[PDB]
Amino acid sequence: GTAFFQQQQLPAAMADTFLEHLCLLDIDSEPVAARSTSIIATIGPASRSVERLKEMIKAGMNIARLNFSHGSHEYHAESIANVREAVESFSPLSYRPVAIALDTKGPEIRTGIEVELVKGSQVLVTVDPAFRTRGNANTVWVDYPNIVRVVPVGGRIYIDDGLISLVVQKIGPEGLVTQVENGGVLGSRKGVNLPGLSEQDVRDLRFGVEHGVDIVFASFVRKASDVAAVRAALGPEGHGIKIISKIENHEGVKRFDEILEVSDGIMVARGDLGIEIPAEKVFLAQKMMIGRCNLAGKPVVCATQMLESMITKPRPTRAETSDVANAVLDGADCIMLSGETAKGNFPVEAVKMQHAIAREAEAAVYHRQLFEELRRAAPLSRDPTEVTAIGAVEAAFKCCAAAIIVLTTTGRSAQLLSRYRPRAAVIAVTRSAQAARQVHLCRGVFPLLYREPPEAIWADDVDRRVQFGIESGKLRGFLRVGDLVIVVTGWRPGSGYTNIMRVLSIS
Amino acid sequence: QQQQLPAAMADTFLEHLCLLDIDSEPVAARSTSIIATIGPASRSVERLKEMIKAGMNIARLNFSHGSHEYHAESIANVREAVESFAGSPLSYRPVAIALDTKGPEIRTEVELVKGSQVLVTVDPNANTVWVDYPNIVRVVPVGGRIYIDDGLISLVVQKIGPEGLVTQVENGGVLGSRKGVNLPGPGLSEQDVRDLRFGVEHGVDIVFASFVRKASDVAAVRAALGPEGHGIKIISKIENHEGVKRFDEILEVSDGIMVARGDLGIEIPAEKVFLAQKMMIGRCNLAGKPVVCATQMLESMITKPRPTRAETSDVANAVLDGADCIMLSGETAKGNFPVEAVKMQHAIAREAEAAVYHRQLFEELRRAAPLSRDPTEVTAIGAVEAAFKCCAAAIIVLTTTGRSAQLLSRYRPRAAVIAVTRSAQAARQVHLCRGVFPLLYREPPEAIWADDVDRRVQFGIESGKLRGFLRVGDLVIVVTGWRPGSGYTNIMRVLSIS
Amino acid sequence: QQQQLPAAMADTFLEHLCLLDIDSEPVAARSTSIIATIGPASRSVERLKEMIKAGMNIARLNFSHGSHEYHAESIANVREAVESFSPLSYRPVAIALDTKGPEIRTGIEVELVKGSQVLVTVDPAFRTRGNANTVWVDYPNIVRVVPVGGRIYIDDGLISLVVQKIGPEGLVTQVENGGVLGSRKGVNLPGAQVGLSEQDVRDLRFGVEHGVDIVFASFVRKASDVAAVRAALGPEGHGIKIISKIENHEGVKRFDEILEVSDGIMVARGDLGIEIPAEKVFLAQKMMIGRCNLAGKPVVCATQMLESMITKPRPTRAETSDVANAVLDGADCIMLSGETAKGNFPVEAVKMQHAIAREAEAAVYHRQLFEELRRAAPLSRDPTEVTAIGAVEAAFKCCAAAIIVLTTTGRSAQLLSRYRPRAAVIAVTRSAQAARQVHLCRGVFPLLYREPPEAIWADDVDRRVQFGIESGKLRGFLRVGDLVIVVTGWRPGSGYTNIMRVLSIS
Amino acid sequence: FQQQQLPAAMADTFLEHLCLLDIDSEPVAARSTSIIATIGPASRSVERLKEMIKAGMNIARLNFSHGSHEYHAESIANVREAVESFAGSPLSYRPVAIALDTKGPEIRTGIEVELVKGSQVLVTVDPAFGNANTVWVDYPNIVRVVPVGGRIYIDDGLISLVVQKIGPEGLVTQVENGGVLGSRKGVNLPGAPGLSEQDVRDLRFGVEHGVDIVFASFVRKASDVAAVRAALGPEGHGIKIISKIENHEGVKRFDEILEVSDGIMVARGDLGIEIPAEKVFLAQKMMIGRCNLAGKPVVCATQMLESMITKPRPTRAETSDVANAVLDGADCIMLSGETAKGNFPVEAVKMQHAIAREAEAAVYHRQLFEELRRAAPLSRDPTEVTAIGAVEAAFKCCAAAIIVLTTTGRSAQLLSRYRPRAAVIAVTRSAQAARQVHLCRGVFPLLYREPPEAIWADDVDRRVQFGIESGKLRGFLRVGDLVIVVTGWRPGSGYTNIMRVLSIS
Ligand SMILES: O=P(O)(O)OC[C@H]1O[C@](O)(COP(=O)(O)O)[C@@H](O)[C@@H]1O
Ligand SMILES: [Mn+2]
Ligand SMILES: [Mn+2]
Ligand SMILES: [Mn+2]
Ligand SMILES: [Mn+2]
Ligand code: NA
Ligand code: NA
Ligand code: NA
Ligand code: NA
Repeated sequence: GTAFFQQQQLPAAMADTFLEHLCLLDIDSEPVAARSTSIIATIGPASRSVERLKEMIKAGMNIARLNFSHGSHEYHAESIANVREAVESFSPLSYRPVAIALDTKGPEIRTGIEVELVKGSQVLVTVDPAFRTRGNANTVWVDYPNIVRVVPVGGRIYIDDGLISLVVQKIGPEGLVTQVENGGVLGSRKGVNLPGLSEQDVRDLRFGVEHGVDIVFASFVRKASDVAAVRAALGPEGHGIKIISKIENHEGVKRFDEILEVSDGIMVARGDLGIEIPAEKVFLAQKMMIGRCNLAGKPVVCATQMLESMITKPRPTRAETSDVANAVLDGADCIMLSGETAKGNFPVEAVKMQHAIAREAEAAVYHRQLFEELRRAAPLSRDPTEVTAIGAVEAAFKCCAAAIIVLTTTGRSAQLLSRYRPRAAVIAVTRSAQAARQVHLCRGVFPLLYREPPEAIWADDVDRRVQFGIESGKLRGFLRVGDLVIVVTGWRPGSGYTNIMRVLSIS
Repeated sequence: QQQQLPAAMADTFLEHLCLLDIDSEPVAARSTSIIATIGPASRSVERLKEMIKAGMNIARLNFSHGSHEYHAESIANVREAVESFAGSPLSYRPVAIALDTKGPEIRTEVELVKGSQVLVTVDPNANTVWVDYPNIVRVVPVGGRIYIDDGLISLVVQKIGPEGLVTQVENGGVLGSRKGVNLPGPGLSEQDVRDLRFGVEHGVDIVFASFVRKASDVAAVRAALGPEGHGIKIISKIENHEGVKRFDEILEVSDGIMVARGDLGIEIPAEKVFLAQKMMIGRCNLAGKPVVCATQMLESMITKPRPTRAETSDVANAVLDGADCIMLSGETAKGNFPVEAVKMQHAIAREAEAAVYHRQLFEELRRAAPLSRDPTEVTAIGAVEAAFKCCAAAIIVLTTTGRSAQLLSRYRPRAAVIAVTRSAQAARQVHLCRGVFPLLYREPPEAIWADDVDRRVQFGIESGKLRGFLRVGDLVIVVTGWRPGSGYTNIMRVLSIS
Repeated sequence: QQQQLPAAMADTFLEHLCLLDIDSEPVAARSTSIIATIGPASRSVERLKEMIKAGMNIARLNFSHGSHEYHAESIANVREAVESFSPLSYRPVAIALDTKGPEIRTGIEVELVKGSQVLVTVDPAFRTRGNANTVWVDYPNIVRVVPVGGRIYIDDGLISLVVQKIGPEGLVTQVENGGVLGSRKGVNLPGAQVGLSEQDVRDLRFGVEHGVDIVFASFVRKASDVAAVRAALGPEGHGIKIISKIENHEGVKRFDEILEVSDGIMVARGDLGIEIPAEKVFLAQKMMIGRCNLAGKPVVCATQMLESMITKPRPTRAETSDVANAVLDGADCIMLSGETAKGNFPVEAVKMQHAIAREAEAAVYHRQLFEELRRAAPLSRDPTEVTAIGAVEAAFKCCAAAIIVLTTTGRSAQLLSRYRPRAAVIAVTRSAQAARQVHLCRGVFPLLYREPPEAIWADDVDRRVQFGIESGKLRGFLRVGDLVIVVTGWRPGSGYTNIMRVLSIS
Repeated sequence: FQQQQLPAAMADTFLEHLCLLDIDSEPVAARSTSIIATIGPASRSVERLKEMIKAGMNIARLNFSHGSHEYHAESIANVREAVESFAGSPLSYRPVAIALDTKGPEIRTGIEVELVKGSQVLVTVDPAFGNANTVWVDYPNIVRVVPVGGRIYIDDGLISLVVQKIGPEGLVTQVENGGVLGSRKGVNLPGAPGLSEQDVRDLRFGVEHGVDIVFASFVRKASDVAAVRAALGPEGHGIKIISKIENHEGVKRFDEILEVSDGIMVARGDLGIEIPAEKVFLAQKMMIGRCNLAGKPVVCATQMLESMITKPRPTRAETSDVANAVLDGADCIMLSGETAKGNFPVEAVKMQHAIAREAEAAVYHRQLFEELRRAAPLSRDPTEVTAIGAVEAAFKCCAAAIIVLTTTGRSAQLLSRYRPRAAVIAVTRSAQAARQVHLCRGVFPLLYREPPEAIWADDVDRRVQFGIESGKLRGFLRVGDLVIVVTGWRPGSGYTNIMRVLSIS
């Protein structure tokens, strides 16, 4: 009725230009739709307990990230065990699948085993076994022997989240002769940057296969062959696992297209990326990479220091809420929390804060422009799933459908709806517990795991799943009596046959 | 690429025009309907057969001339010609029959000399003209204007007496018998009401209502057609300044509109007609109601076997403006080349359809159509979106009344809208809508409704193959509904032709 | 609320159409030039004065007919008409020579019956012997270039023969499309294969001799056809503008290489609509006008625009539509042939084109047009181009009544016209020829300045701008309180335009 | 010339634009978004302010929440001394504006305890006053203007109490959000005052000390702006008033505020406590949008590079925040604690410079100019007319700059509102206008100091030559560049009507 069009930034939605849309953004216009941008929370000592995990799932965590940079196999087995128990130990219309993503250690370089490194200073960078625990104000040892044969004269070396810098002078036989460009206090075992896949990563990828992880975040992907190395390490048993390539450096930005082509998705890994390229350029790489993923219809994750101050403070800064909103307006499928959930004092509040901001920012999306641009740049398709998806999203915009309900075996039919960014929630009904977890990578897909064995008559089994979609949607607040819904199905069983879109009112 | 596809991809309208290619052949079936007017040149069954094969979709009966008996013969001859093709149900072409009302006509070789004196009289030569409108002598003041014969002659009153209007010939010419008079400076006539009842009793599909000036003119036509005539479509003829200015209230209550350019271009300056034409076409596109462009489109083809460069341009531009239907009057009613004229409108329309800039046109119509909770409208835009995504050869829709097909048509898909119906009247009537190709299905209902649905879809596909719309490997979008009876369309499916 | 301003501020093209208003009166001066063909109906000095008043801007001499002496007389009458009209009101009229070209004609009324046999003969002894079964053509090699099965069109494409055999006597044909055949009718051989004839060269040099402004060059198929015309004009004809007539398939397909070397284009629809299918002509027209608009070169739409006005005092609905749509397509000039050369209403035809063009100009959707022109022209470091676009934008922003430009060659005015300002472009020039020639560009109103140069160049510049203003006011273009944009340059001589100024009229 | 994100500039759609953004495309344009640095202990000394000016600071902010008039007088003199130390090179001198930021309706607490979540705490206004159970505040009428339950926020809104009861003791509350609490902290009462006598004495002090700009705190409606104007007096008529939008009413009444203000500050600190923190980006993008539309300067403020208070490099969210404020359309970006009190005030200015220059190059002009063009009304003002014509000319030829003469700043401001890519080099004899035009994105003021030439046209030309010469010295312009030059037909403000296209020799 009349109150409906005041909500979800609908006045700004029907503006005729982007600028007019911005002018019409309204802080009194409340979000209505379910929050659609998935939240990845990193597990660590602040978030390992089963009862804390349950608080985090209630708060809106959709994907748990296991950081293999730190912790033994046994430690990660216990984190996985806890997430499973939290998820299971909540009615099938209420159940929320949580994905498990393993994030590889990758090609880490660490310094040896506090000292002021002074800006005038003459630092030696040695790679000697012998100086491994001899770190002081003038010697940093590293765990990476080829560093001496790889950064020449001039040539800069970063230490500790890029906070300390060194420029090489001579290469004498004791190590690299540097001077401090940027000085500071240095602790032990800090990360080194120098603006394929290791034996540890392979053992970890195999461990993630043994434990059934849903997604791998692959570190430092530079080229297509890096993704193939991961796929090969996962092996035959790991064919179902999604590979999200982490773009962390210059080469991975430049070879982006070839990387996206062979990946399931992308992470903008802003931590390393902001040291490997100038900090002030990261937002260009982020925007470009999100836009190219949106175009390709493949999930993209924005990561790193999004709500960083909430490690120690219960409220985020103005820059942090902005960064989260802007990641969503950029077009990110997923937003991520690292220290904020792994080790901080406010892990649950950090999740609720990304949820609240993401909901606001999704309602602010200018669909009029975004849909037209997605459409007028996607190529023609003779694939019935794609053709149905675009017809289904169009139909939902025409009637302000509360949802599109899609049956899916692998997630693909839901993924192709998601790529057009409907305002309608995509309620994906599947039998596959793994597909249900994995579809959390796609903005606006709300997975529902259907547990019944098949009706004798296939068409009846289809109807029964669509009803389950409807009943879950109601229970969850997605749908009310009188809503229109778009229902997307196929003409026969099995993956790949989606070809039907139907307009239904909810009774 | 064929069908002007490289011009279709352009990023601006201006780039689109620059890419138009005279070698890019039309591939699509011709989608703008052709209305031909019946008369001595196009009335015999043998001639009408040739008209139908040349592409005539709507036969216009001009009630300005001809007795009822004459029009009954015209209707029967059209039906005999049309029915002669019924023995091949997958090829049969429904033809609508439109009754075009006489209207408020005023009617009068001799020379009218410029500057000479002419008495206009209604009292029961070069210097005196009689007219069948008695009240003319009291409704034209000094020095109001009297146009005569397609507005080619004009007089200006100087005096009013009981012998009638003393005028001066301002624009002179040669005057024959019983020519049209316009007085740009009545109701629904009594003859019109009798003609409307004739129309109902003879099962006409469409009425073209003359000189519609406001909404209550439309209501009087509906009232005259009566309860028996509820299913007849009313197309309002916009013929004068008042009809232009009251256009929105007229279109609101009408099934659609005719740009009646002959009277319009005497009633307003001839140089303003294209403005009225383009505005009314645009508004009718927006409203999703059929619009007809009429009058003098291929005029010289009355006597010449090929048209002038301006007539081919006028036809092409009427299509590019957005017209659902184009019309031929004296070109088929009385000329020497009625079949060649139909063929010529067919050929031009096909070229101009391919030239349509859908990219912008779809975006505009989509952006301006209001949100809708009606599942037929929702499914229509979804299907037309889908058709564009995969370059579908057709959209097959089942329809009882034509509505589901009209709602597809308003978005101007490039795919043909193949409308499968059991209603013979709906199949005739749907020719009002650009790009709808009606198929009349004659089989009694299958025992199981879902089978009955599928058989009609198959019938759509198999008619489409036979008619050259569809080949193996094409994609089509099928639009149906969830239960029997009109108003339940809600389903769109993507199907490959085998 | 005048000049379709409400439809001009629409957000989309379709909304713009929807708001077009027959009550909204044109206020701007009519910008699309009118080219009238000279003939027996329009040759008199009295008649020509009537036509210039009615709006004729360019007189076309049809070299398909009439001797040099006859054309010399036509030229003389146009000049005398123009001169026999007070410098603030003087109207230049260009003279365009339209070449005969590679015309094929029959010999010196009779009927050809569908299905009869007609010999087509090139035997000189048969020239005067045409009848129901015999047509002579002035093209001896026709026998070598139409194979059996090949088609020969006659009389504006109305009659059609198909060759059935070839012998000593000529082409034995069957009448495919019959009709009534007179004398000396045009013949088209669209199936066939074959530059500048000896006649066209004599005609062009006569053009140079009599100071014609513009050549309309027939059947241009390729860039070398334009070079042959420029060469034939020679040393003395360097200043003459060449408008290439696109009249057949090859001229359409080779259009871009033709435009690149031409001063502009004529869409010559008569032959074009025989040489390619009549139903495709509008596609060629709209493409060629669109491409001319993008390149900033003038384009003429021609032939049968108001054909019925040869014998009737008012045009058909199709004809008014065709004139309005040519303007809306982007034509710089529109044209009349038989309607002024031979018809009974030549003054009326000119008045009708003026009336329709003014209405159609006010219906131009400048919002989309200017953006698309802008966003597809390419970057330019030329100061005249940069100033032109700055000046047109400034005109739109304040609904200026005019852009007054000083121009030696016309170029600064042409680069303004290409952005289709709503504002009149009032072009002040000392060059009488440039003043004529710039009628080829839509919306340029040339004023010929006749006073010798002031001692001080800045004062000379300002006096020409004042003359621009006072003429503009006397002619109804400018009112007290109007804004105008004034475009000048930093030093004398062509090529140095670089300054735009915003001025109030008092 | 595929530098400055030029290949992304050529894209047909905004989405294609993002896709073509290239980390290898170097900015070439001078940085156009002005940087406001707050003065305080870390950035107050003459030698430090010289480094700040060299790093890019364009406007020094005096924060009147803290410090005596003596303090601020010294801050003003120090800035002038640092700025005038570069005056002996008039072809390179950088004018620096001084903005006085008012205290406003500040509530502070008493004179480091910790407030336990769910414990009871009395808020008191009894003169004879704290600790874990008692917080004193300097706003007597608080006890009267917060009903049960109603929320009290303390310390950048990190602590919150909910009132259960009102007694003569004051407000007995329960700690809703607990936290560690120190001396004299900011208090906010969302949904509860006038311009204060302190603020009036402060405005008069700013007038007497020639400040360029006032940032007026908590503007809630048009009459709040009239009150500032009245308090500046006749002597302060040329000071620019920048309204700070800091609460819900200010957002809702934004239009009547903008109408009477010289421009706007998105004062994110208070705004993000007064309305839900998650809604601030909506108010930010709306207010910037509307200020772009109106052609009036807008400032994004607060916590933009917060962590640089203590770290030499910012977080990934801070650099994104700066870049996005520029992309949103901000004329100026601000540093507060980062320069007033942090350990890296010069690095923080350098970082905002570096990020702004990148973000400026990524602006999608093709869309933004079209939108700004199509939405600006028709105008018969020759200055407006000439401005849009100069900006379209500058795009046609990728002009290196537009050089404009201006007395008040206005002709430069009307070029800046179309967001040219060309730098707007504004030559003026007015030292205050030269300072003030830093409020407008992409205006580089040049202060001209020579007496007028006898012949005015010569004087005009000489100032244009000086625009060029500074442009060349400063790296804006090279031999062969094209420039658009905007001048007027007579002396005195308001007659700009001429645009010329010139080659640089
Ligand atoms: O931007 P403002 O304040 O209107 O100033 C523009 C003024 O500057 C000038 O270019 C020079 O004026 P002065 O010679 O008075 O400085 C004028 O022609 C013009 O009106
Ligand atoms: Mn990393
Ligand atoms: Mn009529
Ligand atoms: Mn010709
Ligand atoms: Mn504040
Ligand atoms: Na990791
Ligand atoms: Na009739
Ligand atoms: Na000729
Ligand atoms: Na302050």
